[PDB]
Amino acid sequence: VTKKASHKDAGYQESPNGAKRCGTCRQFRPPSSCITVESPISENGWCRLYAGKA
Ligand code: SF4
Repeated sequence: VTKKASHKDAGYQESPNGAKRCGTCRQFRPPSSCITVESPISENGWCRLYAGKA
């Protein structure tokens, strides 16, 4: 498999960015398996990669 981004290289933060959050993101796969970053991932999160899904 191709290597995943670290919580560094995805730009993870300890608080969400307004309305942009992991627990509402198109990438997250509940309960916790984001396709953008290494596992686990918090309910709040946000990453430095954009998505067109609000
Ligand atoms: S780290 Fe980013 S891509 Fe992954 S679930 Fe969170 S907001 Fe989505």
